[PDB]
Amino acid sequence: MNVNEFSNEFDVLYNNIMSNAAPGLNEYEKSVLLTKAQEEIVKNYFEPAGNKYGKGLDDSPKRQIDFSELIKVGEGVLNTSAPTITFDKRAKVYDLPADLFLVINEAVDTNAGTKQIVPISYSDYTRLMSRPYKEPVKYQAWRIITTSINNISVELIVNSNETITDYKVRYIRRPAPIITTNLSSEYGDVTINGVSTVSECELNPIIHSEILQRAVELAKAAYQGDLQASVELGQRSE
Amino acid sequence: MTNKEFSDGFSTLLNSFGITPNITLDEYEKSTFLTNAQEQLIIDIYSGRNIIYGKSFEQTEEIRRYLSNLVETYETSTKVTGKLGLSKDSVFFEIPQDTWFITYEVAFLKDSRLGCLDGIEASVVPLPQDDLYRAKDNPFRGPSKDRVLRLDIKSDLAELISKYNVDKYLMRYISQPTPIILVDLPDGLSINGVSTESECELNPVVHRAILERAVQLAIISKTQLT
Repeated sequence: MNVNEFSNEFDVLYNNIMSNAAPGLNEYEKSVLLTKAQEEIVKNYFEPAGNKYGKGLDDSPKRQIDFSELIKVGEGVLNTSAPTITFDKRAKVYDLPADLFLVINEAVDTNAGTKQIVPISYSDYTRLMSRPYKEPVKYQAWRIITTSINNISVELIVNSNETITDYKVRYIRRPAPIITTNLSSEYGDVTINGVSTVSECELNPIIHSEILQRAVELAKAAYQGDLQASVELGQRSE
Repeated sequence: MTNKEFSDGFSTLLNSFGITPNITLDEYEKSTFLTNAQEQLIIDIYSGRNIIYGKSFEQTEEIRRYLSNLVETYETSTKVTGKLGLSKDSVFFEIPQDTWFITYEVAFLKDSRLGCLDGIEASVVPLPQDDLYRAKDNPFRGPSKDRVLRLDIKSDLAELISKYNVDKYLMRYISQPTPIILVDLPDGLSINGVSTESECELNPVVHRAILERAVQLAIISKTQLT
């Protein structure tokens, strides 16, 4: 469904049938609520505990097809542009793509073959570095986030006497906002995520109805406006 | 194996800092268990009470190769003067004080009474105190030109009962092994009086058995009340 259909069925589901009908929502408000509902839905469906099914990214066909249009593959750029201080002397710093929402798969291609990057926790890092070896298992590499400015910088730890040729990252692209109409105005240009032009929902049509329902629920919680509704509907932001 | 290798292998065998429940020891604790395992193992090997080997001090090539580096030879001619013995012809010789078990022990005799046999090497026979009285007069098991009786007494001493004058006393014994100390211990701490690093002097063949025994002793120490 295109943006006009988002807005028309938003109006239908919000106030065109309600008995003591409420004021219609302005297009900026509808775009804001739709973008919020989109992000909430993405976060709810990525995490199993966030939805009533207990199903995350790839726990069912529907969850695969939900994020299928939001998956992207890119590469981390070696961060030798400027000097820096790494926590580990034997780690190579890489910069992830700017439009990164969530990392789901990483791999590094070295001279000793491809290796799956395992994101190790800080307590896990301490445990592993208290051991005599201090290097990954055969077909794996280690990873920790380092000092990041304006984009995520990442330290890749591989086994000794190994060089990294490329660093691929299969991630979830940051969703683009849903903007119903050109938000340009003479009184001031308002933006949802830095863009005023019309922006279609760049995800699969399977969850457009879900985004619409969530947006309507958020609109009605805003209309109710007491602390109660804000608190319970803020639980699903996550 | 070196001290770094004792420590790294000991950690690997104990699964230190692995995901499963495990045990982690300090280098002093590691040194304590390694030295205890070393001394237990070599005493059991000498006496032949180890069920795995089941052989005594030099009963096979394996045990020879294991305890070859503790075998020290000693020679002395000085006699301790003022001491009370069980015979008029008793001379006392000091023991090297690092001795564990005496394995060979022989005595050279210098006396004019045994003519043209002077300097005869004589077998030093350890004799119990039951056997002493009936062995002074014994012509086949008592002191003679070719036999000397040795009795252990206080203050690390050997009372040699001989018919002829004893000139020199030769020994070959098992020595106190150097402890296995993996790190320069802080002030006050030491193992067998040693505070600095001490590598195992035995052969690398038995180092892995010592490591296994030390690991088992560590598990016993941590899991004897649970």
